[PDB]
Amino acid sequence: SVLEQIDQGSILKLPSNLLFENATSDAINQDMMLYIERIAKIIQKLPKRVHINVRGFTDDTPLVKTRFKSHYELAANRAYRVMKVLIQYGVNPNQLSFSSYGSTNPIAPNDSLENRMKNNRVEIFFSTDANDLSKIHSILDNEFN
Amino acid sequence: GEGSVLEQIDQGSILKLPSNLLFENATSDAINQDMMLYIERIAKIIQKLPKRVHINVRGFTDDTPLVKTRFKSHYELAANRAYRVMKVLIQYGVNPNQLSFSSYNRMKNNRVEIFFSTDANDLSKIHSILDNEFNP
Repeated sequence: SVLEQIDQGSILKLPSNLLFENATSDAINQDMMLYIERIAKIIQKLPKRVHINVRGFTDDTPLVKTRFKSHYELAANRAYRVMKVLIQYGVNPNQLSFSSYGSTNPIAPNDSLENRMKNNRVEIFFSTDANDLSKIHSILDNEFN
Repeated sequence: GEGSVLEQIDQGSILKLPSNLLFENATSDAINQDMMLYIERIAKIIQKLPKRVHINVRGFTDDTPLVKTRFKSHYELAANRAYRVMKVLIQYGVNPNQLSFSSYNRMKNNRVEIFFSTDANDLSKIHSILDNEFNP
């Protein structure tokens, strides 16, 4: 459950085991509710303008023992589900959204369970829709360019 | 088409102004009739913009070591020329509190670059906050 930063936002990386019973279903676990709740309470502590996008990923594991037809479908539902819980716990739907990246964005080699839980992680990306820099470039455009 | 273009980068807009059009002789930092109106032109935009914008007037120079004048090395010259530019805008409107100057085919190296930006720190604060309630 590492936290990573990039120039455009903060990323909260959570493996499959911390949210679901397995990496190939949208079915959640026991400790789920308490952990998501913790993250929900934290989110609640951010500016009311910060956007929170819940992105889901999957390994490249063949879909058999499950019901889904794409790793995109699988990712969408898991992300959807985590987005719903965040809400059930108080986060504002207006600030939320969910996503799916399928299987083509791994974190590492799917050689060891641990790493495979990473590739089926949920990612909570935080950010905003800053447009000043763009607001400025535009103004200057019309006047000078 | 009377001045220089607007360049844009992820962190702000750039307005490159060749000194060979701003300043009398390359070895100098004296403004002029041709450049005043355009510095006045620029000054109005800075005024129209949301005061949370800042303006850094930054100076650039070639290699030509022209020591014949008072100025010593390249830095002094930029510093000097970036300052003169950053001052005309003050007498033309732009409130002294948004202006900041600095010093860094050669006609494409001798300019006074106007950098439009802000100090947007929201992503920072977001990470500030998340870093706490998580990691060991």
